[PDB]
Amino acid sequence: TTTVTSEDHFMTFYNENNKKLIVVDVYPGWSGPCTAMYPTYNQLMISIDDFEKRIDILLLDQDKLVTYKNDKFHAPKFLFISEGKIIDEVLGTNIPVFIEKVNKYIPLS
Amino acid sequence: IIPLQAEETQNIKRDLDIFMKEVESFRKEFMQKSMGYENINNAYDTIMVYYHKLTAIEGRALEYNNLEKLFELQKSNYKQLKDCMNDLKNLKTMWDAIALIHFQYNDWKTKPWRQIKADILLDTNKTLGTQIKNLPKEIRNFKGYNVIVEKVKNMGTVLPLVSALHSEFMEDRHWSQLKQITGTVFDHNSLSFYFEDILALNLYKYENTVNEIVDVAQKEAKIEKKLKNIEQWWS
Repeated sequence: TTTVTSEDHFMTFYNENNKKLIVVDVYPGWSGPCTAMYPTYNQLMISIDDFEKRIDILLLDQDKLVTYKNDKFHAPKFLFISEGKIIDEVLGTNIPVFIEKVNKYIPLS
Repeated sequence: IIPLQAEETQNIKRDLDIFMKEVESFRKEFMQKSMGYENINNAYDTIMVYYHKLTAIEGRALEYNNLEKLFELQKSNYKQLKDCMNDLKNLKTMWDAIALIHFQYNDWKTKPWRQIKADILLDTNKTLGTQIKNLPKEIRNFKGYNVIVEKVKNMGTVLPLVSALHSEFMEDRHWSQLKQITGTVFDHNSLSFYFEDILALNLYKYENTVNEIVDVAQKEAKIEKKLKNIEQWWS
């Protein structure tokens, strides 16, 4: 996974993982988000990079890159980058149990 | 002139399609569990080969369009190229599934170093559920999936064998009797890195004997615990 700090950082991390998918996580579901974001990032990175690989996650901390990716797409914020370009955007805040269901769905092409 | 050139191009295209089918199949055949990075690199190389085939396929379609004449054979050739692309897409999906399985295998290796009987029992139950879900999700795709699929079953069996050890009922003597049959140097509680040691004895091959013992131990403590009552009361 790529950790990002900008919509510019989000997009860079997506472009740098062109073969698979780079998911930019902009902000999180509150509630002491930073430490929780890093902890989820570690489990998602093993599910993202190790287990499914398919996907590296880059926890946007904390700007509006998600909104920028959505604006670019025309198609918490989750912006999926393929070869650095937004291809799939979803918004909402989810708990860890919800994330496990998302891992089963992964990995998208 | 178009058919003579077309026969030569078609032979070259068939050779390229066979090579592309072999490249995706080799990546699918390779199994991480354990192996990492090289398998991912092979998948990236296969995608590049597919991209080259797509450019060649685009050229054949353009040549057919230039030739025109409502030729059924030209349309059929494009369809054959599309079928090869679909097979390549299936191979790419198989590679992604293998990477997810490899990540789960890596987590299991980390768990063995971490060890902990209480932690292992919780980890084994979670691992068994995730492995079962992954096997059900996989369907269709390409042939030889079952050969890789079987591995998942082996991993599940290994996870199950580990769960039996998670029992704290067994003592050192009980473990030793089981150890003699097992032949494993590692004891019931030997190290933090003991979980990795457990993996060598196959779960499928050795849950049976582990189970017999796990049961014996659980049986013995029911009595031992009884004696604790007689002991404590009368003493």
